[PDB]
Amino acid sequence: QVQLQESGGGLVQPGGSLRLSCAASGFTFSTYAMSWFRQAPGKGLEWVASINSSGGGIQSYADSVKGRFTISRDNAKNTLYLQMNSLEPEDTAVYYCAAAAWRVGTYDYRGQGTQVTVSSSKG
Amino acid sequence: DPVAWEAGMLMHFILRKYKMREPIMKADMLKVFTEILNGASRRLELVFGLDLKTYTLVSKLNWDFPRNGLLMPLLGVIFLKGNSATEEEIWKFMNVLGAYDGEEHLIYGEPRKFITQDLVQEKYLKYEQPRYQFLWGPRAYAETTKMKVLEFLAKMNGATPRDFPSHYEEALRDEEERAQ
Repeated sequence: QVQLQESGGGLVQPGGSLRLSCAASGFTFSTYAMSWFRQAPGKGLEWVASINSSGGGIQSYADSVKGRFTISRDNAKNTLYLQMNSLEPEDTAVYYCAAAAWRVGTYDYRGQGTQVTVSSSKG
Repeated sequence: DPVAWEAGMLMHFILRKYKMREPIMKADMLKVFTEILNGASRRLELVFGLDLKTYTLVSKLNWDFPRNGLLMPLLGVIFLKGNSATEEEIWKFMNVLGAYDGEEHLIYGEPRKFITQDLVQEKYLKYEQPRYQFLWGPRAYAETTKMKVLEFLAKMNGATPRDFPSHYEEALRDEEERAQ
C-alpha cells in the first residue's frame, strides 16, 4: 500500500548540483517528519537530513553536509527533495528516503533508494 | 513505593527471559499481584514496545534501531525539567530502567557511551556543561514535537497531557509556531 519512491540519482562531477526526489503514496505525507539517509560503499547507514511535519519549517543536517544539502517538501505533491550542491566524492552513496515514526528515533517506511556517484571524468 | 519497584524487578525478569531463548509462564514469575504484572506489562509496552506480559511476548520493531527506543523517554524527561536536564537526573531516570554507568545493559549496552556519544553524534541530543546537562538535539526538534513527547511523557507516570499545565500550554504554543 504505502510506497516511497526515490529518483534523480546518477553520475555527477564534483562541485556540481543534483536534486533527489522522493514520491510518497499510501499515507498522509503531511503528517510524518521525513528524513534522507545514505549508504556509502563499504560503510554503514548514515543519517543525512530531517525535516518536520506541519509546515516543514525545521530542518536538521549532518555536519558532513550542513552547508551544501537542503531538504524540503511539497505537501501538495507529497514529495520530498534533497538539493545537493558543492558535491564531493564522499557524497557517493545510495540515498534513501524514510518517514519518521511516531516513536522518535525509529522509522515506519523507507524507499528503495537511488544511486548518486560523484566522480570526475578527467581529473 | 515497593510495588512500583516490584513491577520494575518483574520487568527486568521478563526482559531477561525474552532476550534469552527461555519461556515465560505465570507460575514461573509468581515465586520470584495483578497490579504488579500489569505495571510490568505497561513498562514493557511503553519503554521497549513489548505487548503481552504461559505468555507470549510480541514486539514492535526493536534499519532497526532498537537502542533508539530509549530516545523518546529521554526527550521526555528533558522536556519535563523545562528544556534541559541535569546529568544526575538523567542517570536517576536510567537507574529505574536498570541502566547503570559502565554497565552492559541487556538492550542498550553501556549507557554512557550510548547517550553522550551515539545520540549526540546523531544530533538527537546535546550534552554540554564541572557539571553537564542534556538537551534536545536538532534531529529531535525535526523528527518529533513537544506535544508528541508530552503524550509519551504522560503515558507513563501520568495519564493525559493536561495534567501538566505549563507543559501542555508550551506544546500548544509549539504546535502554533510549527504551523506557520
